[PDB]
Amino acid sequence: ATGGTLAQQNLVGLREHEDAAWRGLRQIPGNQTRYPLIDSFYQRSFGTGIRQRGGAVVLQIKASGTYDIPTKWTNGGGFE
Amino acid sequence: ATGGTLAQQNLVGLREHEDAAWRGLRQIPGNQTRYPLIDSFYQRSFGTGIRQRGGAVVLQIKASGTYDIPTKWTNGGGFE
Amino acid sequence: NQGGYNTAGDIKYKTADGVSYDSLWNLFSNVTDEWNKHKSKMVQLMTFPVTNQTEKVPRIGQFGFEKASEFGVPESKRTELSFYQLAYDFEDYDLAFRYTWKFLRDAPSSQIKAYHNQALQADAKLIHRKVMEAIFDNREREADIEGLPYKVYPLYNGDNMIPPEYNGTTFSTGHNHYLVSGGTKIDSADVEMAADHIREHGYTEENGTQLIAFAHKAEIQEVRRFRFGQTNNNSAVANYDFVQSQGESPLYLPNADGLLGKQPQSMWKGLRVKGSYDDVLWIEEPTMPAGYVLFLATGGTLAQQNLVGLREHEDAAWRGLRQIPGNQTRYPLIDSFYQRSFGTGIRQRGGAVVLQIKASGTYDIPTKWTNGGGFE
Repeated sequence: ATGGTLAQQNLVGLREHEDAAWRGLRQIPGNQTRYPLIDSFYQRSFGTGIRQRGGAVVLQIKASGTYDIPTKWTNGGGFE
Repeated sequence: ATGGTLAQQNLVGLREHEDAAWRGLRQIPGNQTRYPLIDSFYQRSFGTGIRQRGGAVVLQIKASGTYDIPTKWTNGGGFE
Repeated sequence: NQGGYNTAGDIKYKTADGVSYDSLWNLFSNVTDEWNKHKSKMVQLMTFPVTNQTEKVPRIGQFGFEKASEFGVPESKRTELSFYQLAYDFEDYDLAFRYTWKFLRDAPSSQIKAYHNQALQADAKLIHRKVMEAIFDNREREADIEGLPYKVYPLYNGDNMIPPEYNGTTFSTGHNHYLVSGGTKIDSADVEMAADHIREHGYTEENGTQLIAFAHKAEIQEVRRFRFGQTNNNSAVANYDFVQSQGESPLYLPNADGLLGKQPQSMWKGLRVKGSYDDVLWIEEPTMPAGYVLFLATGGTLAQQNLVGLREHEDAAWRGLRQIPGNQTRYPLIDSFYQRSFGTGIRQRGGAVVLQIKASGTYDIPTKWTNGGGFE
């Protein structure tokens, strides 16, 4: 669904940290520093849930039986 | 014993370090930093001895046998 | 009581000797009542208006250093917090004044004003009873506040609260402040036991408190006979002696070895003091039932706040005694209501002790202050 009186906001909510110091994609300076090894880190922290549980429908095209979670979108099955 | 000619200074000497940069309670910056782990240290250095070896007496009230050091003030263990 | 509609036929005009009843009712229309002033003063000194706080937050753990090294690093240190709260009861009470159109035409205005003055005195009796049964009824009460259940408390009553440790003395579950004397007449061991049951929780004279005992004449007349090293009731021997207040009837000092106690001043908190035994002040309290003594801590560090919390409604439009206009009006029948709502609970569960003088068995709640019993 989209627009009109119900769908003034979309299906999935994105949650981010309460503090502006912890929102966004951030660089952390690493902990081996100069010689012989160097590192640095990127971090992002966020999460997801659905508000409008009736505002969208997933249809699977198969002949019979139970619904399958797509392996590429199983939670914990991978990242990026 | 206190005051008078012979006990004009207190019983126990506190030896702090020769350099002011090493006297007093100090904070050391630690060696885990930012991520994932953080630490810091507090450091104090001193020691103790007696000059006036006759300026005090310790009496223990017990029925027989040798003197016992109090457990709370035995040098071999504990720091409080 | 007497009740129902006021009617023509209840109106008296003159006595057989010709005195008007309007003049008789005009004695009662505006006078304050000395007994209900006393009951109001007992509420004033025994209660506080409820405000919201934690109980005393338990102290954190303490650290210790480690002997250093030139290669290693030291071990890490940590602590944690905790806190809790207590709650207070609440209830609604109301009276009615129903009349007929003939009664309001014919009755003297002094009778209506007397009925209003009596409603204000019915309120004083209600608040006093409800404060005193908060102390003397040794049972825990449930309350619902904003739809959630809560427990509201008497003094320590043999329940599963453990009093906090004081100066290295640790209490068990089953701690109690509703004590039975184990004898038909009070003795100095009962008085010393009861005052020490308070003073083990703090509340001591070194912390700047005063203890007060409120008692009936039948027990004060025993206590004022305690003299140092002499036998009392039940074969107890007194460890102090009773010292009269400076305002009492004169007394000869018994010995060159003078009385073991300081002389009390005439009054405490505007109440007259009989004297002191141990360091507690004894007050002849006319409201007190016969077989009972209330010991109470006051002042110092720990008892700046009175024993019983009064909770009134959260909105100012519902606080105080109120008149509600009523729903029979003008003719033929007239009705009007008084309403008050409040409740009570104890925060300082160790700040007082109730001692009952009986030979054996468990504590009995005084009938006049059993929680379900009435409204006076």
